[PDB]
Amino acid sequence: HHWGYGKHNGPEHWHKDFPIAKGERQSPVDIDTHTAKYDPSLKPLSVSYDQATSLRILNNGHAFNVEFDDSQDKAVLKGGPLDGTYRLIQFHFHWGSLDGQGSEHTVDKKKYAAELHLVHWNTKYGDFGKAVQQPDGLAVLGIFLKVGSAKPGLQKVVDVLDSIKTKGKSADFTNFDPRGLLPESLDYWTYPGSLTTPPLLECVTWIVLKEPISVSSEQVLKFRKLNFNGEGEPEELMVDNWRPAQPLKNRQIKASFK
Ligand SMILES: C[C@@]12CCC[C@H]1[C@@H]1CCc3cc(OS(N)(=O)=O)ccc3[C@H]1CC2
Ligand SMILES: [Zn+2]
Repeated sequence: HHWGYGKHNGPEHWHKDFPIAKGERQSPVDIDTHTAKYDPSLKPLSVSYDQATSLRILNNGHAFNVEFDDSQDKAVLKGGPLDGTYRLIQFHFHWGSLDGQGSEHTVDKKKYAAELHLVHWNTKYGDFGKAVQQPDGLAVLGIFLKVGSAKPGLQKVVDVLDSIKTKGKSADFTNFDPRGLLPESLDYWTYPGSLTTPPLLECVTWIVLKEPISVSSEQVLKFRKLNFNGEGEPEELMVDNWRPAQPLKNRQIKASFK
């Protein structure tokens, strides 16, 4: 009886195995745009993905992860609210059963169709596993998806999903350029939080871009054909793999822009 997104093992149950679920810096949160304060001391984000080397795509039973070779200092996030350099390890999405829901963060309670997370680890901790044990170990860049025009840079991801339908399937996925998933603007909100799935570790500086990307209805429909289950198990569509907004508690959301 492992965690997931259903009635019996979903977000409202997670605290039993992972008590930090009710902790002081849980994610996601609602971003109240009027209360978020402009912080003129924040720097522009530096997203340097020119040398990013993707390796593989994996259905892990909750989402699909596009994994990167992080053995060298290549694809890095720095600047913004961050001290030091954070290395890209994977990206993944959260999405809905319908276009009206799917994002984890919300903006004045608005839910987007999906949300992309580019996960990076602080190089001062040497590797990913050690970084998640630290309060500044990860930086996750969050990008909202709305349904409209297709995102051409997403289609290579969409087309490989047929080959990783079920939990535990992976496929080679080289030479994928994550710069094709970014909006024009790097205006962002930032706050201290957590992983949004178990083990819910409070190790993340969240950087959430204001500008959504547009993807087509057909692109997101293909996300919804994936399966939570393994091959030869009852088919459970991989939809609504988002955690709802959590209490903000004693935190401030800062804006990079006026
Ligand atoms: C803690 C860990 C090692 C043991 C288990 C591992 C978890 C699994 C769940 C998870 C979900 C995420 O999604 S998100 N949405 O927070 O970016 C991002 C990262 C991890 C990793 C990080 C590394
Ligand atoms: Zn995520």
